[PDB]
Amino acid sequence: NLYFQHMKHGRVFIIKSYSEDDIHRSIKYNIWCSTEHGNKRLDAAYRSMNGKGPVYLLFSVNGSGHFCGVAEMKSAVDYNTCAGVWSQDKWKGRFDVRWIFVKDVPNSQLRHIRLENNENKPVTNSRDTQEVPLEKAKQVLKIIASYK
Ligand SMILES: Oc1cnnc(S)n1
Repeated sequence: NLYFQHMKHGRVFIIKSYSEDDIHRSIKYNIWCSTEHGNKRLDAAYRSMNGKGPVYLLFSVNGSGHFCGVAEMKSAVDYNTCAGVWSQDKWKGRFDVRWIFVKDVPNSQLRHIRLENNENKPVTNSRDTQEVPLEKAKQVLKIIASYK
């Protein structure tokens, strides 16, 4: 398949969400927020990249048994922003994103991909902002990119 070849330099992260409504707001406005340490993690991966490659985000609603799409981080993290705009006031902050695929891909299509940096646990077992090794990430993205 013809998706995501020549990723070159890159870093990929798992996004776990407790609110579909947050996902929809994120699609509607190309913005996201994570935890305090989630924000610090993605912030570093974004600032250290210096435009030289894409920071991609893989999205899954918790308990949903699927992934729900793919997006690219498009800015650093802003820590002083309007409170209370997400489902919980515990999401303080904002960075921009750009959604690339909005589609549901069942975990049955992805669970045989494992993260050697997560004690060999499957990709579908990740917590929020679990980083993915570039070579397994490429597998995930291509699986989602082309799922029918
Ligand atoms: O459940 C979550 C997780 N991360 N961000 C937001 S806005 N909601």
